[PDB]
Amino acid sequence: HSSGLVPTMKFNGYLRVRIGEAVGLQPTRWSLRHSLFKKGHQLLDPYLTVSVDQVRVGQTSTKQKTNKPTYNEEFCANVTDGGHLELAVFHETPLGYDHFVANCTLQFQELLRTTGASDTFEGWVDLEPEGKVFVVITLT
Repeated sequence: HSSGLVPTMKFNGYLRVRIGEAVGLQPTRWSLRHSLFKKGHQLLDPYLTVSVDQVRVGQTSTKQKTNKPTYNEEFCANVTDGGHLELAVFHETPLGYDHFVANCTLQFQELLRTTGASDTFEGWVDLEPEGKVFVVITLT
């Protein structure tokens, strides 16, 4: 019998995610050649999805013509065996599928390790390939 028993692990609890401002969003080449081709600007119509291990738990409203949207929108979910939270930014197209812009995956264990005695993380997280978004995330 192992003596290496874990007192490694998944998150079970309640998640509350608040999305503040995003900055530095960049249209992809795909977007530039399609929806943002020859429009007089290259400003996105961005929204963000919030997922817990690939299951969507929220979607912000879409902001119009901005690469620095301000949301102040809030989402919550019961989480079971949670590995990570994914924030993904899309450009809303007039018709058909939306276009990927950028994303950020946050491990629940990285959040827990960061906040220590606190249940709340607040701060800018980096979007890949470019950009950042300000989040307030509470794990209880």
